[PDB]
Amino acid sequence: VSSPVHSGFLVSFMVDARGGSMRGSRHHGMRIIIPPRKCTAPTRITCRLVKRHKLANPPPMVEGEGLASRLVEMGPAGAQFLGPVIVEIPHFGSMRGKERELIVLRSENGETWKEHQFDSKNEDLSELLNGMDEELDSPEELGTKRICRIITKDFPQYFAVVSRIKQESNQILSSTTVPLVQASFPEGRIRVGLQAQPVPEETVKKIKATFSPIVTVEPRRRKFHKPITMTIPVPPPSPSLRLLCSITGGTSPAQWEDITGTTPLTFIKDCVSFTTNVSARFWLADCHQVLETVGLASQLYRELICVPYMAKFVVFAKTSLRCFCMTDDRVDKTLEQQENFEEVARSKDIEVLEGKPIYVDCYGNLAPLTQQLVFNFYSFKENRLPFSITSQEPCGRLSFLKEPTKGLPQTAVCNLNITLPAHKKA
Amino acid sequence: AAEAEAWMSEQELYMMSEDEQSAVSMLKKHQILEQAVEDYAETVHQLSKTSRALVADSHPESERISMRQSKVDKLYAGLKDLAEERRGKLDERHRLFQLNREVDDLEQWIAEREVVAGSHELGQDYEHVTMLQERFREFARDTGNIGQERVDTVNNMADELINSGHSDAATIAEWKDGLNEAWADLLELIDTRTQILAASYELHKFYHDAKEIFGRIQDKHKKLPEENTVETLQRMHTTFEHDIQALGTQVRQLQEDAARLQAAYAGDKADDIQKRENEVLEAWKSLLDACEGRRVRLVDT
Repeated sequence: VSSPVHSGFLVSFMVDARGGSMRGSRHHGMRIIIPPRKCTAPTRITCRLVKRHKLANPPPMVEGEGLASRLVEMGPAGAQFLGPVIVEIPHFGSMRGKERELIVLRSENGETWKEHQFDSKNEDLSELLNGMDEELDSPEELGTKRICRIITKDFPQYFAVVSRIKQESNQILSSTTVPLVQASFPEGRIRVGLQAQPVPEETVKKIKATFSPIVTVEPRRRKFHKPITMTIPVPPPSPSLRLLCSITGGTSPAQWEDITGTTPLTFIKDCVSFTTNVSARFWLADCHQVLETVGLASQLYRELICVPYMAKFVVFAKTSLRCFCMTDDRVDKTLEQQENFEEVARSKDIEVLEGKPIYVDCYGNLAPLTQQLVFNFYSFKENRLPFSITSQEPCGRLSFLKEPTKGLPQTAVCNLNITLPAHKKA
Repeated sequence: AAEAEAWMSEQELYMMSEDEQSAVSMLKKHQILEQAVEDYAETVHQLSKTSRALVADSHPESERISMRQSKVDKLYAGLKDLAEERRGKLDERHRLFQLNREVDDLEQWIAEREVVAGSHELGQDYEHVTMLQERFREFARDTGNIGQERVDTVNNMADELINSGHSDAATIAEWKDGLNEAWADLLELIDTRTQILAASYELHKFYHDAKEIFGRIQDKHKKLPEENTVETLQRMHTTFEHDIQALGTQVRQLQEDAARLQAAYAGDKADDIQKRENEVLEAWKSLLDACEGRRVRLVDT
């Protein structure tokens, strides 16, 4: 005779046993589903994204990791549900097609962080014939929609969505991203994982030397009982081959040194097999000038650690032009709607790099008075670009590219066609 | 006059440079320099008149003089213009900082009231939750009134700065979003606290009502043994039958409450509600047996 509820919430809402499918009206895509007969008392559930202040000791991300979404505050600090409940949070972290993964971190109190594991998943039973139902179409549908689903029997204080290079792990290992990567440790007890990083030729050329996939074992700086055999692909040639290694632990930034002397570099069919008693980052660098490698590697490593973010480009205008690159930022920005701008150009989501500047070019329309102009993309920040701006059509097309050049053409990241309003002369 | 150019250049250096207390003094100093610039204006007007020296028609440096006096005029007029340009920029900083204090004051206020509504104090007994609910409802009424006065005031104040054309009004608007977000977070928190109280009061009423009905049902059962036939028959039909009809309506009404509440809870809390409701029903039925024999009912109902 009674039915579960379904409504939109900014940050908090009340839910009883009857049920609750709640869409976050603030942050689109943020959904929490409480099945029926799941929570026992009437309870105030809060799902908040932290921006007012910086939390003490935020989640411990190693080098190259980065937060997919912001940090989420749960309402009841240690709420317990008999059945499982669903918390869906939109992120803006680009996965580069199975190259990257998402680890789910939780803080119980706010001091320490650990990983959230869920026992199993059975969508029909967990829903418990919920009227709203509509668990998003498929895991692939989640991937295309950039929605992170967390299934849980109890809320912690803080949840964290983290983007990292995918790690292959078990309780004789090999990468599921690059095939010819293998670590041979005699079997027989704890869990360890291995991550293999891809390297692109174009990005390498931007900053003489060739490089292999960065092979990494997640529990770094650990001495195994016996040495472990490592098999790594051979970078193409440009003794020229060299092996780089980094033992910096945890969050600490990596330090690279050349270990060619301490490493018997056996060869097995376009590979390098060798032994090591210590767990650390390993890299092959093939270039004839031996002394240069480490420094040049550092120039690449700093570039590689940068994390990708599916950003949208937006162009406002007023008779003058504002260019935003945004991820979860409030669309129809309040400053513009106040200052009488208009949303002349939107974009599809295109992968861009945080901390890396993106250059703006205009083709077929007016140019700024100005010395070219640029801005960087900082994730979860509002990146604002102001603009000081024949007689047939006002149409113009502007492009956004990571590289500055006119010597050769560089493929663009975004390409927005735009059209002015011509209300009054400016 | 030759030194005056250097003297003006010194002011030119001071005027070009980059909390509320710093800005308020900043502008305090700058106002004095503008008054000092007016003093130079008195020097420039006479100096220009003296430099002219047209009647004498002397020509030793007349071409040079006509340029030095003109440069002095350009030097002073540009300097005065620069004094005004900074004055506006400094005033913007003071106005910007002055408003920021209020936004933070309002933001602190919401943190305070948020704490009040954060308080998830369920209540010791029914007599308590009634005070909680009838107090909190007044606190929400007041907050909702005065809070909106201030947020409207700060938005009016912030709208004036951005509408005024502030050189810093990108973080003014960022602040506006931040405040209005947090305000609409408090109202929303307030509401879910109001709801949570209503739910507690509804359960507390059921538990308190259960004690009273169970007491009344069994208490009226004790009166039955005490309980000629013409007098008793009239006494039962006239008063006793109406008494139970009233008592039964209360039991059924209590039963309705049990069910309404039963939707919203589950598990141990639901079980205890069923235990008390079953407790009332068992006592109620127990009275119905003992009472059945000596009972007069009208044909109609």
